Amino acid sequence: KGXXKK
Amino acid sequence: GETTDGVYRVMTRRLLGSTQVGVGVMQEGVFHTMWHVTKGAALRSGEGRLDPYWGDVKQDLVSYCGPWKLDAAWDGLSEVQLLAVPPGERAKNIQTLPGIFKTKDGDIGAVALDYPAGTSGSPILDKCGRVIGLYGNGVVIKNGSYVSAITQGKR
Amino acid sequence: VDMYIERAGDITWEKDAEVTGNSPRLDVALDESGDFSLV
Repeated sequence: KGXXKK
Repeated sequence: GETTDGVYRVMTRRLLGSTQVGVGVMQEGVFHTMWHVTKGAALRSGEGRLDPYWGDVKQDLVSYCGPWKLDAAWDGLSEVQLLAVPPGERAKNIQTLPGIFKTKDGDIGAVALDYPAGTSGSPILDKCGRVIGLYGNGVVIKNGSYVSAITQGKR
Repeated sequence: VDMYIERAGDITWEKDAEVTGNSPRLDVALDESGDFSLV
């Protein structure tokens, strides 16, 4: 992922 | 004209260049993306403006210009394709057999494919090319690997 | 902020598609904020 789980 | 069927990048810019924050699907005059991509902000399409029409934070979905139109469902058995539109790269198809998210509200197909933040909203397809959901709301397992739900709305 | 859309492609299945990824069966919860987590 990578903006967290978004 | 400004709502022709297709897959689109969702971009932002101010007084400099542009950044890709997500992806979405134009179908039947309605633009479909994930809530976390736009937060319900209005979208420019050429010279026109698209305004949010429906959305839901819990589902992480939003539609513009009209109600959610995508209703195809993963059949639970067949391989699917992520039509990934990564920032800075051309659209590409990746075929996979989904796993599942087992939840108290039912089983949701889930694709173990890891693409950057701005790929959020890329469509996931069945073999007829129908959009069975959007990529980019997921989980991270113990080893850090990412799995996205196949997130579908209700028509 | 000018948030805008631009075409990226036609929506089609591609018979020449690379096949990849595993197929996990995960126990998952969804909260009211739209965040999934593992149970």
